[PDB]
Amino acid sequence: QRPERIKTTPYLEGDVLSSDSGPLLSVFALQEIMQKVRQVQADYMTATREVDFTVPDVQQILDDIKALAAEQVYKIVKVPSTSFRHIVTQSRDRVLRVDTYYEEMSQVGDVITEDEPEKFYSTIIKKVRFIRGKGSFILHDIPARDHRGMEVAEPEVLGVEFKNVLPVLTAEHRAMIQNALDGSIIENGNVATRDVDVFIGACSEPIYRIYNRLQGYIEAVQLQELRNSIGWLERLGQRKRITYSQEVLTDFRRQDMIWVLALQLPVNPQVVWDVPRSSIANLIMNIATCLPTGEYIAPNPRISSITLTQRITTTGPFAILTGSTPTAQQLNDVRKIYLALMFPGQIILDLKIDPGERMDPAVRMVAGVVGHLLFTAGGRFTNLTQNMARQLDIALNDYLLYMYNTRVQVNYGPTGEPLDFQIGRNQYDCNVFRADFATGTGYNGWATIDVEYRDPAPYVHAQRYIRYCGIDSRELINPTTYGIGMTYHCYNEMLRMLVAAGKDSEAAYFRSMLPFHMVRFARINQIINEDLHSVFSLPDDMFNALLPDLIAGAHQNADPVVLDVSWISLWFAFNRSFEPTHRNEMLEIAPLIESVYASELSVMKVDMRHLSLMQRRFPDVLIQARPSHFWKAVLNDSPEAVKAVMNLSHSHNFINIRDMMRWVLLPSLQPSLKLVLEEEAWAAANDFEDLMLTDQVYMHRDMLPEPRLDDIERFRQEGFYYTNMLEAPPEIDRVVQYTYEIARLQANMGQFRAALRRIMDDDDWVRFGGVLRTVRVKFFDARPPDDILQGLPFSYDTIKYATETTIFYLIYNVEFSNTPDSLVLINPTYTMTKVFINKRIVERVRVGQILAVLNRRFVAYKGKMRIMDITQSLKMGTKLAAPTV
Amino acid sequence: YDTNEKGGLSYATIKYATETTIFYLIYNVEFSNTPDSLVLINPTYTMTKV
Amino acid sequence: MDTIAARALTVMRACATLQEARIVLEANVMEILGIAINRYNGLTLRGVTMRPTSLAQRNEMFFMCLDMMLSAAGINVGPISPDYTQHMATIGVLATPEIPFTTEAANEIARVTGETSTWGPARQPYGFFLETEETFQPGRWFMRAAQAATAVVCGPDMIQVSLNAGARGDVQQIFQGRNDPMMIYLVWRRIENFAMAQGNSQQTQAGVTVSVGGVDMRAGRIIAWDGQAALHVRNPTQQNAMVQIQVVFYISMDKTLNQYPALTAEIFNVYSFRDHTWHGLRTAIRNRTTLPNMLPPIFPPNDRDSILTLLLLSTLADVYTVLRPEFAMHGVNPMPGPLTAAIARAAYV
Repeated sequence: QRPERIKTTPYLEGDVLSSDSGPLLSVFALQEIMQKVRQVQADYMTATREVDFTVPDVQQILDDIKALAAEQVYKIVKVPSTSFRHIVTQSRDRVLRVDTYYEEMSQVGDVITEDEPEKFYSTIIKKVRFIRGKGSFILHDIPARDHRGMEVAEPEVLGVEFKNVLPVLTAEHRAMIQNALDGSIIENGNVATRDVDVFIGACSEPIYRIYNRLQGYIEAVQLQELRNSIGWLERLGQRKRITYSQEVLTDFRRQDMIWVLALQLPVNPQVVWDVPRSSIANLIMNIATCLPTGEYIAPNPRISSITLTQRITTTGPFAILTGSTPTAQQLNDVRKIYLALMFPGQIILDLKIDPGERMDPAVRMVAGVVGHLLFTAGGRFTNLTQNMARQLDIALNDYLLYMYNTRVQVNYGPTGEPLDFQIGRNQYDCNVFRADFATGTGYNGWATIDVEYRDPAPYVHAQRYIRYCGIDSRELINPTTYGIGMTYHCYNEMLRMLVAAGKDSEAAYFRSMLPFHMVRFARINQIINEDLHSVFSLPDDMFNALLPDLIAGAHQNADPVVLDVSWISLWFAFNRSFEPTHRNEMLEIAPLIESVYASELSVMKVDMRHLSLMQRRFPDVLIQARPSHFWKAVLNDSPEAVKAVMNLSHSHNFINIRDMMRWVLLPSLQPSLKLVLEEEAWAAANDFEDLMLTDQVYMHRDMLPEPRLDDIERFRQEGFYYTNMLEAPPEIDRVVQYTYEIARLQANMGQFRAALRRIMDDDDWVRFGGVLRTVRVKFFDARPPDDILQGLPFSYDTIKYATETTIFYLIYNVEFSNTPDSLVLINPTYTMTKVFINKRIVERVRVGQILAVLNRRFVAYKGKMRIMDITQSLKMGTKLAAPTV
Repeated sequence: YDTNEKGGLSYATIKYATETTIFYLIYNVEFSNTPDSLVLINPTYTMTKV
Repeated sequence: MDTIAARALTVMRACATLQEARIVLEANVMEILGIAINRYNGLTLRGVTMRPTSLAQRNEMFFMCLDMMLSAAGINVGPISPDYTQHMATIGVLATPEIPFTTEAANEIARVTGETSTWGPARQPYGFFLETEETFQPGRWFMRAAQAATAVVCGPDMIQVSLNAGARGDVQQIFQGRNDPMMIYLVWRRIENFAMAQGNSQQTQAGVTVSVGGVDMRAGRIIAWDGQAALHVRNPTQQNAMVQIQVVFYISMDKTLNQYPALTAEIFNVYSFRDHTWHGLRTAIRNRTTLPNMLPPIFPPNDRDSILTLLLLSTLADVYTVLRPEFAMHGVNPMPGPLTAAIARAAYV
């Protein structure tokens, strides 16, 4: 029940002081850092954009992320979206099909303008997103009808709207189509068992693409993937010494259940640490997730004073140690200390001075010593600030030199620098307890190894595992070398000095305290490299970089947080030990949360990536650009929780254009179902015509086709539709190419019209390249609005490019009262704008040809089966019966 | 040995006993008994042996 | 890489501990096997017990050791049995730092790799002049035409010089030629009674001296001869003389059977019969190697792989002994009779 918590002797059983937890400290941390800044900026002359350093709710943000595992991308339907529609002309032999997709796509984002680039970006995203959504199909349970020994699909599961047409059909055409309908069968049909139904139904290409990629995933990603990921946790379980269940995972898959895993477990360390200015946020996350709950223990009162007689008792040299904790004002100030060493060189310590509260200078002595044997300024990593250390050496020095008893021989050194002397009747340098950061000669692990790389780590950012004073937690489980001598070098030398110089009376206190001290440290180690190494842990790279970079004052992206303490607190921190109680509940689900974060993260990166290229793809569309724009629009359409994790440190108001560019260009990604879909849908997006915005926009003075009506019944022709959408572009040599700039200039000079007119008169063409334009498709029964026929691809109020560009389809309808020439006018009606897409949006069809659309594959899970997403079953305490590698 | 389906997964649990009973079944008979009486078409099984 | 072998060794040596149930496992052992067996089963998908008993349970365990032993030796035996199949993945289990190994195994390997990778001085096995095509009768006089001193071979480690009265000369050249000796240990004697060209007895008078590099050396004493120094024989006596110089032994940097502690016994163990199953197995395994499939190599190997393979096979032999596995092999036909030296003899080709 209590593995190492087993208290053998009363010596460890002290009183209870306070207690902390993950969510407790995580908040406190932020708070302290935020006060820091206000208190300085608000205090001194400050000049910068205003930021509201708020301490957000860590729990609720976390809980919101855990809520994401639920949100599924795939959507289960029983019938596919329409895809195709038929619009009837006066004709009875011909109709026109429309690819619904294109219409919907037509009206997705806002109109495109060279003015708002941000508008543009989101407009694209929305469009891409649209595709991805329109593609996440499943097709469970289909309307299988029986017909002549075969099971066929009901016209509802196909991809067409033809009901409109039916009434105008020739007995012949009707029949043909009927056969086509009961034509598409369920392939396997007569088999029972089955599991899946295969039919033929029609579908818009881009959408199909997604459906397929998805379908593949769900069939590729099964047991094994799941198996691995769980095994990973199963492995991390051992590193964190998890209490295990009596259950096991049978890789038994029911014939009903098709699994849908959305996130794999071994998470890519980098995606988390790639996020610019993450350091703080990450750290806090590390706390809030992995930092367990525990209580601070006091030593035994018997360690100092002991009763010999009702009248005779010993007195500890530090009677001052009866001071009741300097409010939370300083109690919290102790929490800083603990938390600081619990996070290697990630958090540094510094003095802090309220010119008020008058303390007895003795506090400095004690703290001078204490600081030296409880903080690690070891040349491996360091806990304290450069000046912080000096003050402790001066505290030490000042006090080695304060002799309340008979004075000893102090043989000073040539340097005025503190600790040059050699107090002791046997000399002994005090120069040793100086303060070299590259050596760590004064404070902790001065002659010790505290960074022990060893064993392959379940995480991989950090393979290191910290040994404060070279005490492995194991020494608790089973001792290493007696109880008499536990002494590590420094604490030992400290004693020797205290003796030689001042006095034993105090050195005795520390002598007896020693075990309590090391125990506290052993536990600390355990907690660090065992209980809390998560993704947010921090790579050894940056760790090792900290110390030297601190000395040179580089620009460590992971600038350590400098916390300010209180002289008093050291005493208090020294006399409290912290003993963990329960591991925070967040722990067992931690990895999952991590996966969610990381994967959602990468997805954004992907989006942003392609958007940066946009500027280079069509430099004319977005002149006024800036990366912040897209990354802002991306951040916009992505999940709050994630964004908040990034903004814990309030980084968003600091990340410079360059910083973000680097992150986009960084190439570490975390795969997820969402990821692959987004990327795939994203890929199809590269077409642009599939987005409904083209460069192919021309002008060419054209007559409105006024035909001769000699055989009205012969207008069963294609009802003579018109349309400005070009069958194919004009001969490239006959086209005058125009640029944003060219048009702009000519217009500003007031020559644009003239030139344009001339071109029109010469029966030549003119293309307006560079800009995209949203394209819309409208259909008409008769003579549409002039602002449409003679509509132009720009405003004239300076020449404003782009605009909407309407592709119309004018259907000619006529009654028997129409004279052959009745359609002619003394003067022609002109149409200028024309567009080209090389995508069969609206197409003239026969009638019997209507059903040709079918084409597409289609696999639909039989009604019998149950699709379940095994994504939230990634808890840590789950063991499998089939061990895996 | 038990099997529980959760989510889709299906887990199992296997525990080994700690208690074991040794017993002595004394056969008590009477005069109204037939040589046949004690025999049955199908046997009666005992699994634990210590 | 050596680590891999150390693991595979530890595992086998551990399995050998599993004699016949009545055992309380050495706590340490349990831990190791468990980790290994676990990982192995996770890659083999086979059902290996930590405490086998049935037979099929035992076979499985043996097969494991086999798979590991082969993988550690870098051998691919191929289709040799219907009952067993080699899983190449066995290497990945052995490469995983998650499986420990004994200090015993670690040093055992370290020694093999250590010596095998370098050279050293070692007392050679046979007589110096063993690879000689011609030999002369011992004690019989022989003087090559125009020579005052004629040294010649009379045995594997024997030479005798024929000196005329008052004659002298260097002899070292008879020794040189045989690639590389580091220090030859000599001992010369006077042939007090030797045969003449005709057959009559002849005496060698006291006074004949032998000096190496100049310094004069006694008869019947061992001499640290560097093979390069001048081997000068003088005959100040007024009669014919004949002295025998004996190469008691010499040292060279060639690998002997003492390169690795009691290697001999291991080899013996490897080449030993046991039964047809073991025999045929061990045979088939070495067929992949440079080693003689069933007869002790004349010349002690000198490469890591060879020595290694032998050790592994030797241990795997003992495993076979404790486990008593029973399975088939293509071309092997087990004779159930009690087994005699006779049946064994016949098995070796």
